[PDB]
Amino acid sequence: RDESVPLPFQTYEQMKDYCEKFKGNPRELASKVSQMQSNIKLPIKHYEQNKFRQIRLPKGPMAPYTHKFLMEEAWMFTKISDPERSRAGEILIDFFKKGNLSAIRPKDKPLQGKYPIHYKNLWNQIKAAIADRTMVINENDHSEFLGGRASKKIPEISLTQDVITTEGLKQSENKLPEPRSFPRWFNAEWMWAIKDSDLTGWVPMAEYPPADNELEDYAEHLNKTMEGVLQGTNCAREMGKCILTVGALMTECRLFPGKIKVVPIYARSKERKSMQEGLPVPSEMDCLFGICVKSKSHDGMYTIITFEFSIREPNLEKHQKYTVFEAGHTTVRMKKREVPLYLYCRTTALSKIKNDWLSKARRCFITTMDTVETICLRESAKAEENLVEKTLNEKQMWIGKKNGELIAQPLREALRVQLVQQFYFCIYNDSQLEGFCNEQKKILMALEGDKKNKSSFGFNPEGLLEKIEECLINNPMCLFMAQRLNELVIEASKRGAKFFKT
Amino acid sequence: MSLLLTIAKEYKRLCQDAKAAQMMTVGTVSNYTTFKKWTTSRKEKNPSLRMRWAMSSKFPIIANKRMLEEAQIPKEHNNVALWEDTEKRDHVLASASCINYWNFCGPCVNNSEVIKEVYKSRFGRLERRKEIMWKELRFTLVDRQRRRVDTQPVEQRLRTGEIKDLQMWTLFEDEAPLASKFILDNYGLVKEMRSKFANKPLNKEVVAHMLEKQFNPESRFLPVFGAIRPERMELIHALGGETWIQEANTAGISNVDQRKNDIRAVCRKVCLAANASIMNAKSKLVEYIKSTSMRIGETERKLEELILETDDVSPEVTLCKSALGGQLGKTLSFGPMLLKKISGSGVKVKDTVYIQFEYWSEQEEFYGEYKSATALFSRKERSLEWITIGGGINEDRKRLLAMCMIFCRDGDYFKDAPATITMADLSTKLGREIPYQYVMMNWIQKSEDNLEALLYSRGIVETNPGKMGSSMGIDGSKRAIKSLRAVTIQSGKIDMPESKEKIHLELSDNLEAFDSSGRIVATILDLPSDKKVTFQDVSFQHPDLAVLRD
Amino acid sequence: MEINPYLMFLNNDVTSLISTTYPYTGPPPMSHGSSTKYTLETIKRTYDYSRTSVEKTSKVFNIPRRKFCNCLEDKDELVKPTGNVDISSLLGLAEMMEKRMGEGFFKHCVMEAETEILKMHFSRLTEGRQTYDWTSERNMPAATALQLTVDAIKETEGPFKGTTMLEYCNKMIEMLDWKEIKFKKVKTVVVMGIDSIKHDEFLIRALTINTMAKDGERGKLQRRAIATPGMIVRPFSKIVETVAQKICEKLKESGLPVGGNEKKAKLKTTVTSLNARMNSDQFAVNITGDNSKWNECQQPEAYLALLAYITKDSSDLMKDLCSVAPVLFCNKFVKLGQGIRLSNKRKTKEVIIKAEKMGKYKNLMREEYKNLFEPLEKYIQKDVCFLPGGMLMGMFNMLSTVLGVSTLCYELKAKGCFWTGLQSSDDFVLFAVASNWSNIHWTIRRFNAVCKLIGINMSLEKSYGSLPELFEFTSMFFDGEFVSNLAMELPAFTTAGVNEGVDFTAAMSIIKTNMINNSLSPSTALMALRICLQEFRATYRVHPWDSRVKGGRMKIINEFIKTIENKDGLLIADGGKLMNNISTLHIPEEVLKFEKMDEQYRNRVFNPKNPFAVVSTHSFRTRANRTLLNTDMRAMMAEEKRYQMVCDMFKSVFESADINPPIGAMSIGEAIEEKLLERAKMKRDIGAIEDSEYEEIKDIIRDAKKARLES
Repeated sequence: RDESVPLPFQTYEQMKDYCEKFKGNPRELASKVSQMQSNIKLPIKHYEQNKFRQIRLPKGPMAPYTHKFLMEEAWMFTKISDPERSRAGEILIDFFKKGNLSAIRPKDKPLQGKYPIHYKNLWNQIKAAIADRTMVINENDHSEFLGGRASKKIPEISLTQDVITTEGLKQSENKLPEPRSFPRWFNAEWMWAIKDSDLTGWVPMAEYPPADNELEDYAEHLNKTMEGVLQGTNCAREMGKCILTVGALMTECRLFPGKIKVVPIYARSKERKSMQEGLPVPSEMDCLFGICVKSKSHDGMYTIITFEFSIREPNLEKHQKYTVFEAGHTTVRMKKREVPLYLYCRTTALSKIKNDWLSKARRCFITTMDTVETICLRESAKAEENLVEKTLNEKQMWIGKKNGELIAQPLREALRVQLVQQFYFCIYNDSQLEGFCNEQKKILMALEGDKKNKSSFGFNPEGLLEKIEECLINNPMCLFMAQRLNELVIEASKRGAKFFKT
Repeated sequence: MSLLLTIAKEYKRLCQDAKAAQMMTVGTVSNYTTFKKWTTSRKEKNPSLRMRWAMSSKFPIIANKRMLEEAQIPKEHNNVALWEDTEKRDHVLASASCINYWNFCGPCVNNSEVIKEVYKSRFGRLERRKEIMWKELRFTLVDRQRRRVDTQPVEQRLRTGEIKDLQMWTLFEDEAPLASKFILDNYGLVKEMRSKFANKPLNKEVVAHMLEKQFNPESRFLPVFGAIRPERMELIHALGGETWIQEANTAGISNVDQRKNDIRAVCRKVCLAANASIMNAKSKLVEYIKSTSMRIGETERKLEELILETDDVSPEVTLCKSALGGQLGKTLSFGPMLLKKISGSGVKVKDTVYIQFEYWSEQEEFYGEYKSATALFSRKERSLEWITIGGGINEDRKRLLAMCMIFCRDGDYFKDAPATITMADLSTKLGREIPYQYVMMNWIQKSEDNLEALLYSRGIVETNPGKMGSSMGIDGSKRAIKSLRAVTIQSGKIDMPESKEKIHLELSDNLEAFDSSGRIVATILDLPSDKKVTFQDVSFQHPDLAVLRD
Repeated sequence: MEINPYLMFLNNDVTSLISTTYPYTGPPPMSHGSSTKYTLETIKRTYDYSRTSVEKTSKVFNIPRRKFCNCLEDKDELVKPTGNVDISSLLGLAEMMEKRMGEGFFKHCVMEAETEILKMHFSRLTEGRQTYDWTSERNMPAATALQLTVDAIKETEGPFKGTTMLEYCNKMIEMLDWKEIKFKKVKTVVVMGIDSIKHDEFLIRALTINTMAKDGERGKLQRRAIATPGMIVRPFSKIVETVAQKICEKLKESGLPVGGNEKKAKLKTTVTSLNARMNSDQFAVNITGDNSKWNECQQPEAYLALLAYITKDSSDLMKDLCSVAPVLFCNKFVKLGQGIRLSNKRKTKEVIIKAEKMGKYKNLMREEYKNLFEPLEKYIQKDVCFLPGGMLMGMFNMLSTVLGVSTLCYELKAKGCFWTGLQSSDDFVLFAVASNWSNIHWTIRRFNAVCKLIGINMSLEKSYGSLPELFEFTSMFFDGEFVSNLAMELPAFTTAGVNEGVDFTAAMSIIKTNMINNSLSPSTALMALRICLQEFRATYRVHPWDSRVKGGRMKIINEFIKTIENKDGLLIADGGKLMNNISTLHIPEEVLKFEKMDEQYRNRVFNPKNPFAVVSTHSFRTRANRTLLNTDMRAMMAEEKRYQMVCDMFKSVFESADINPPIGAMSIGEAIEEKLLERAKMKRDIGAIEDSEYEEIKDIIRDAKKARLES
């Protein structure tokens, strides 16, 4: 205590006295003015720094496909499910293999492939396993495949001599991630997830509760309609496969730890037919995207090996992590032609945390819902009328740009946008993204500050933009949103000018 | 029979272990409260994940072996294993599905009546919902953001310590302290509860835990929309929020809500009794309190334990409590109005001015509560510095304005002299001169033109554009043609402050409580209701009310 | 065509749709690598921010202590964060705070504190976050750590009979003078034992604080780690924390001891208050203020002085108990972390290094590491770094906010000289009023001057301001409207995890509470229900009776269905469909289904003689993982189990033990014996039990009394 004291006084008692017998004079006015002169604190104005140097963006290789699964290019394999056969969910593929799947085999010579032979062998090991049992009977191949590695350890005690006698070239270094540039494919991915798929619904939603006239009629109606719109979308498809498959793995970690297992990449959907004819039924089924392999390692992050079918030609710029093969030819048809099949392969890391949060993807619906619903109430609450139904169809939301012209869609279809946006937020979540948004909010607030002419100000915009820049590394979404905020700032500057355009 | 034996043998075993033996001997029993706290059941890092992980395996759950052995088959109907002999605890493991099976095919009868009255709380909160009508519309609602209002109200609600006493007595007798205060006075509820729950030994811990909740109004800080009855509170969410509204609700309420008001009237009369004789106000009122006996809808209960421990603090109730040792601060009463203090401070000073007077010179900012109307005021140097009204009905706004002006006490206070010297001046109560604020107060409460007088005493100006919505008319409208000075209305309600505080001090000889070394909280006589109507109410000891024949 | 979501922000107001900027739907960040980098970097930031070259060698540590208050080695970069606290002006804020609100403000607040604490049983100290157990030198849940601490005191010098926070504290201070201390330390031989330690080692171990690589933090790329202090430090911390809590509550401008739905209106009130306060000439404007390195700047040295000022009048018996809490942070030791690794350009060999042996490797590390490391060798110790001035984060949030309010509390008589607002820990909202637009600059400037005067550093990059209408506080954005966002309460919605009935009903009441406070719309909550339901059905592997889905649990339901008439009224757990709604949220599923239930069903499910807002038909314990038991942690737990069986035993004897905290001036065993005798007599005299059996029980009792006495 007696040497913990701050003041020139050393004995506690003296500090005690100055405290107890304290009466402060008005010298803090002059102390504050001198503090101010020394401060040179920045009295900032918004009109002056309104430019914000637009937004800084990184230059290098185009960012890759960080999502554990491929969406747009991914290919499906339909199967009409049995309640008792499918129930296993692990037998789904076993029953699939009796179909055409067994036929498909890739050539040794692959397009854009990083470790061909390994992946080819493994594919064979999967196919062989499926016949007997969905487990890979490997003790040694497992270790390598995990590696594609361990580092043998050395005691400090014995190490002192090898410092004195430097051998094995002793050193210490850490590494950083390489920055990437704004993706192009992302826009196309969003445009594909937005549009409705032919299959009707993917995310398993429960029944509806009994209704009283007053409130329940409203809630029940709104939900049935919104679910109706969003279940048809491809975004929902990917939500489904995510939930079902990550669920399947989450079971497999308890079922067979320290074991190698073959898990399918599937999603369940029922087809809906409204031709106005009495059809046999709306089609009830489950479709497959590809096969997946578990490897328990490290508690900690699991190592996973994804294999997806596709009908589309691979793009080196975005599929860099992916290793492509030429698999064969698959039939596609319609009536009011078989296209070659490519097999995309990769490896990735799954934290148990990521397994959990990605498994519960349904959450995204909710954050859309609120966001949507609020708009309808706030609007209708003005006219004190039921304007929900009217507002959904009439109220126009700015969705995109085409031919240099600002486009807008009704709230019901621009709903898909928010949903996709929330789904991506789920998938593409990196500490980068977190920092991005949590600093981006300041931008948005300054923006609306300018909208309603509130004459804002930001103290060190260079510093803010520096933190924004800092959190932008190699995150497709993060960067995408950056570039889209640029275009925002632009069009906004054009409407009312308290911003810059280069 | 061996049930008591094996326990003894266990004790033998434990006290043989010297380590456990010494910790069992040293110190009080209170150590158990600490000892139990040295065991968390398990790690709680990843809740939802842990559970999803848990149920994934087929046989994880811990379960009770003996009872299942006694009543039902351990084997399955579809030949999937259900039971083993493998184990440290006496509880043997089993699958999840079995539980569902006994629910289906288990042999059991006649438990229905036993259940409900155990959770009369929850079950009643259901019952109430049946009896109501419905309607639907939308609006940009302005809700009342902060009311510390009782939710989940139940008859005979009480404090935590006392309810703990009840808990003990009803659950068991074998280990209960002979607690006097609650048992002697509130017996009868003791009878009822103890009778229904002691006889049929089931769920000993659970019931206790739910009775604790059964008499505990959850007085949270919540946003309401005008319906301030503790019954609509429980299910506000379905009734509204900022853009929702529902209808036909006031009707079905528990018998409590009106009973509290009855107790307010009780306190009214009991205070009029002490008012009547000013030889002493301290030694007499206390008598009228402890003597009087209340009769609740299903119980006889003393007036003391109701007053001391009532949630709602009315101007009367304040006075009633003041006699006893009941700390209920944060409450300020002035006539019919209720107030809260939020800013600064200053001293009581004496100032004689031509119509002695007590004036405060604080730059103090306070909150105004009146029927259907809320507001914010700030006074500095005996005059209102800042003012804003968030009322609903025009009249009640005007009333607010007035009352707060009285408490404010400007120079114009003195200027208005119609009568007063004749009647209002001296109060006909053993020749007692009544305080001056309350004098002008009563003068305004007298007639309709008396309100108009001081309403005009304030500066009146044609308000400027930009104050069209804010400006207050004399009649209480938002027209802004002509309006009062140092005042602006607010399109919407005004939030109410809250403080977790307890303060108490003795009262003066004229029903005044100078609590917190001043502050004049007691307001003398709030309302001069000269009426004497009572129902199922007890009184005693020369009550000065004649109900006693020879 | 080019899809841009942000384009919708054009026409609409941002505050309403701000919930879509935050990506709360996904998972949070996670720690990778060594936490030693951040630690060291931060200590350097502490000392650097502490703008003072004044250094005095400590009499007890032989280590240079840098004590830095008043003494200011100003740097040109004044705007850059400072940590130097002018104690004189601080106590000025203290006085002009008190005289602002009462004259015995501190005296009384302290009174309340003294009261609550003097009452307090030290067992309540187990309530709290994880703290540093110094016996095993690891982090633990407070309870188990305290168990070891006390148990050690017992094995060293005899059992502890304090039963109070005071006597606990008195024993704490008594142990510093102890030259020798004994521990329950586990040593395996190819078992638990009794290790020794000296005063010199022990002192350091006491002042020691441990590093936690951050998890659960929302919204940052880099990891701002959290510190978790020692068990001997915690009580005194709780004392100050409660004092400050008392102070906090009373402040209108305080946003800390009051939160959630309350905070909201605190703002609305002070808003309309200020709007009324305005003159026709005067002009109001707001700023959203965020602070960076809030904890690093503040100094326990300054807190010691402030605490001495508050306790000036209250008592000389508790003043000395207030001053103790800071000095343990004025002399605090910081554990460094996991360490650094060595690698060759071979990816073959790796050499792990302890924190202790960094000084061995010296120039071997990269130049950055060297540059951060070399200065810290002054203050370094064998495992730990010593630092006075920095305040560790999270410990004194209360007292921190106190200081903040002290800044906003009020000054120089100037035209339009107004500022006030709210503050929670680091975060602060500032409303400034001045006659003319130019003066506002000067007034705000004066405010940051006074803040930075005592170590409050507004983040020049993060903060921003405007007309009064727009501002943000702790994820709560304002306008005419009032921050509709559910982003805050997203992961709580999912299954809580105790048991099925408890899970669902809790989930419901949550949806409710969220619907009222957070103000989410109803159809949202309906979806929220249907979701929580689906994920409930999944998490417990159950599905509707009409569901085609076949499973183990479902298979039974295939025979179940035909029997029950009212298949809707069935509980969800047994495969019942949804009956609850938005209207019936307050109502637990059991009740709502109860009336409609089948008689056989209801009686068979809720029967108390079973192998089984909180509903009671299914309640079960989740088996602990086989992870903590395999390690030496079980060898330690051998003591905790000895507590268990006793607690279980007494509860078997006294039924209400858990419900009513047992009292009376008796030993546990004595009460146990006499109560057993009473129950034996009861059962004998009138009930159905033999006499010789009663005598056999009496014999067991007395025989037990012998073994009890011998100890």
